[PDB]
Amino acid sequence: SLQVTLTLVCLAGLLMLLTVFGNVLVIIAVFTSRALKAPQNLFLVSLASADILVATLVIPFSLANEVMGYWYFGKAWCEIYLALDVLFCTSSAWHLCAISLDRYWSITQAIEYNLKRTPRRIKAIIITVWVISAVISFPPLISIEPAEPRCEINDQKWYVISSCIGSFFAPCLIMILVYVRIYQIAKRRTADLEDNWETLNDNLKVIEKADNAAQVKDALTKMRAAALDAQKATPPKLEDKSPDSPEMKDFRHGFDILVGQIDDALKLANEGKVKEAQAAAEQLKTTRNAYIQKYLRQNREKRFTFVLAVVIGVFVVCWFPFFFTYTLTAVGCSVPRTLFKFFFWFGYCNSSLNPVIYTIFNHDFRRAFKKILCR
Ligand SMILES: CCS(=O)(=O)N1CCC[C@@H]2CN3CCc4cc(OC)ccc4[C@@H]3C[C@@H]21
Repeated sequence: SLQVTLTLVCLAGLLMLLTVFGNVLVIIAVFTSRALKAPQNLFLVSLASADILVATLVIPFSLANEVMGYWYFGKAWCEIYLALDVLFCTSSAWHLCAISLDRYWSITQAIEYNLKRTPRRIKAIIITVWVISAVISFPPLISIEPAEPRCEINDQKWYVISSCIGSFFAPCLIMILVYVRIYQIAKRRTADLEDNWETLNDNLKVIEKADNAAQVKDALTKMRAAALDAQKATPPKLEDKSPDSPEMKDFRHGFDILVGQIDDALKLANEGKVKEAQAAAEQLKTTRNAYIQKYLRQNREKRFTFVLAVVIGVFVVCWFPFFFTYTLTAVGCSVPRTLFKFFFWFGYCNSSLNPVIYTIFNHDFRRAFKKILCR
């Protein structure tokens, strides 16, 4: 059917190998670590097990129907083929939605939800998501469309809408509405410390380009107020630490040292020694960066929620134009055949793009993959 064929099937086999290899590496990395992975990561193996299931049981049949024609072998072929092909996409979307709800509840109610985060509760959520995904994916007896039954799903004007908002749109909307609240909560929690940090930076730049003792003295006084205010804050890395913790003591003592160096710089500035005060300002800038800047980072939980956020973003980016045009055809809109094919082709390669996100943005997953590969 195509001018060249071996190139496309080698491409698809390359894609299937990447999906299987990456997702089975994720599953092994999650299950083999000695208390390094939590039950809240059980969803990551279900989403991974779905990606493997979509690489060995979904994309090869579509590849064959694309090159050799839609030669489905039996009516049960298109039946289970379209059923599992929609089930895996629906289960992936609802798994991402349940993950976003898991992060939201773990943030809002730490102690309470941590007590209800048992592996039994997580396994029950996974089974429930799989069950409701199989229910939503199952159509009301309108299966497809047995001599030459091309695996082309039915396109009812009022079934396309139900299936799309039941699989993609509702989970994506809910998970987006969840992560925007996660983003707002994080920024509201770090706003005051970021304000004090930006005040310290602006007054340091003022002293950098200052030319008289009045400017540097004023900036140092405002820095003293900013440093004392930031000292009473809780940095993002130490968000779950005690006041007697050595890092919290180091954070407090670091701003104590910064205030002391500001007092010394003010003693220099009041004597008219502008250049000496500016040099002391550069020294306390380095001291502040060396003492505090490591605590401005997020903890492991916040970094992983960001990783799951960009995973949701990749999932939406891969599947949105497909559902968008597939819904547009229901209300009377024209789309090219090759373009309409490549739109869900972007959704297929999401299964292989999912494991590599962990290697890019996470250090534990990348270390576990390196450990499995090296030894
Ligand atoms: C040519 C008819 S098709 O275009 O329908 N073709 C049938 C074979 C499988 C192909 C890829 N799968 C990806 C998952 C998916 C989910 C849907 O709702 C969630 C709806 C369709 C599909 C498509 C159908 C597509």
